[PDB]
Amino acid sequence: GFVAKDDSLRTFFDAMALQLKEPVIVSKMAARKKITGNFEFHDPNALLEKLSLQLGLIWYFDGQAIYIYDASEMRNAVVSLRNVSLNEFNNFLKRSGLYNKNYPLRGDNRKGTFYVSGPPVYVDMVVNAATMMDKQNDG
Amino acid sequence: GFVAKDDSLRTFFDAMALQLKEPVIVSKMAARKKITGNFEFHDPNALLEKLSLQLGLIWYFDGQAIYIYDASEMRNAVVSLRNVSLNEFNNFLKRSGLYNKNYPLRGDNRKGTFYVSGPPVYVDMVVNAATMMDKQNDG
Amino acid sequence: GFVAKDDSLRTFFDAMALQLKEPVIVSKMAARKKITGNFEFHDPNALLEKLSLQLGLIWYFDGQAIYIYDASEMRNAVVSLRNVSLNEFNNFLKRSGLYNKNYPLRGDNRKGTFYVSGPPVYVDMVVNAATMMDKQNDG
Amino acid sequence: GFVAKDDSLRTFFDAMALQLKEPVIVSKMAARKKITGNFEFHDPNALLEKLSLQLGLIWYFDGQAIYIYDASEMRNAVVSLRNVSLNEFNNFLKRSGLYNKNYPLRGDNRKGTFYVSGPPVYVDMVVNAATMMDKQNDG
Repeated sequence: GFVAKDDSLRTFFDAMALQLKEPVIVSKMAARKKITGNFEFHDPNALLEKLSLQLGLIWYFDGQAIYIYDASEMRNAVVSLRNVSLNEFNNFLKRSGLYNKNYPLRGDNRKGTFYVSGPPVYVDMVVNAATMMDKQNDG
Repeated sequence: GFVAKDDSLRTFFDAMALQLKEPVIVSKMAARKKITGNFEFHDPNALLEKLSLQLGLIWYFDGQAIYIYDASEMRNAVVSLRNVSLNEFNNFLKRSGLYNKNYPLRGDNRKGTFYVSGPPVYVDMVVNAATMMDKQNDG
Repeated sequence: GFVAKDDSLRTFFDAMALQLKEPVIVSKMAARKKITGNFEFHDPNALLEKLSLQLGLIWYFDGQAIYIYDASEMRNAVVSLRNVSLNEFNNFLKRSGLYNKNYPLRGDNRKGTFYVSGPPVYVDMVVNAATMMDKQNDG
Repeated sequence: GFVAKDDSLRTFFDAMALQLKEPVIVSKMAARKKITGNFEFHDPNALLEKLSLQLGLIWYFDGQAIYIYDASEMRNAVVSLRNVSLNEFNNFLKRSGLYNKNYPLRGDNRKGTFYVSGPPVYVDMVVNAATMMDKQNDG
């Protein structure tokens, strides 16, 4: 695996990227911080979720690459959904493979809106998809 | 065949291109990465699909040349199909020889749209063809 | 005939042109590539079709000169034919001596269009002729 | 006659012009090519048709001068003939002395058009005459 001794997170996630196929893109904000410890590379994704609790990093795999950001870079959005059922759009993203259970969407079956919270690429994916799906049924 | 010892992918795919008739065009992003290993050239296409799992490369043969890109260069598109049946257009591309089973199109027989995902030339081919076929029946 | 020993295709097709009456015009893209082997000049046209399988060259004789291009220079076009039967225009070109069986036209007797594929001069000849014939019956 | 030993076609046709009354005008494209062989000047016109098969030269005598061009300089045209019968205009040119049996016009008695093919002066003569004759009966 890898023993980090005050090494940058970028160095650390590059060492993790050596065990991965897809590219790993670490934000500048995360790259500036350092990490120390003996980290077994049996499951790089478990390290990513581990540092959500240890350092406060968030990430999203979009199917082609792993984006790693600081949790303070997390984006929030308010998205109305007039022509699509809130449960229907949730299933749509789950069916699409875009939805991420680590960053749940905050809907309300008594209202016509929902909230998006997550890393910048996760938020952009949900919000763009929501726009597409609502306007698609607009007629 | 060819024994790669930290050689660029461009070098590697040029060595594969020596066994091929058509030109092989490797993206700059792929050309910058390197490859190591003993690769038998009994089937260059099997090496191309192999590196979809080993390195994360995608490709498309358009009938005249082989385009090789990084999987992160993969393009996505949202294409409506109002005047052509989704199954009819799928068969059209399969009949045309444009459709590629390695990059399936994502249709839905309960909706009037479908999604395109693949390397930049595969996406452009499907999307341009979709535009042609829909507008063609627009009247 | 001619023994090519790493000679340019232009040199090679010039040696073939010595046995021909009409001029042979080789593209720059083809001229840049080289060729090796003992080539009997008993039938220059058989060498031209041979290199469609060996090197991946395409060509067209327009009645006055032989155009030689790389297969990657091949052009494609989408041509509607509203006022002329698809079989009638096929026969027209066959009757005209413009049609080339090495580069078949892709029609469909259930539709009002057809596709053109071939070297740049073959495509331009079919497409210009198609325009002429359709507009000719437009009234 | 004249024994050509790698002499320009212009030199060669100048030697033929010495046996002719009318001037002989050779294109620059033809003038640049050379010719070798023992050519009897018993019939300069037979040499002109001979080189249509040997070198690929085309020519036209317009009554006042002999124009000699390369066959690749051959022009083609599409000419409609609305107010004159296709056979009537053919006879007109045959009667006029403009028509040349070495470069037949391509008519169709089931259509209202015909095609012109020949050296630049032959094509211009037929096409200008066609314009004259059609517009002449336009009323």
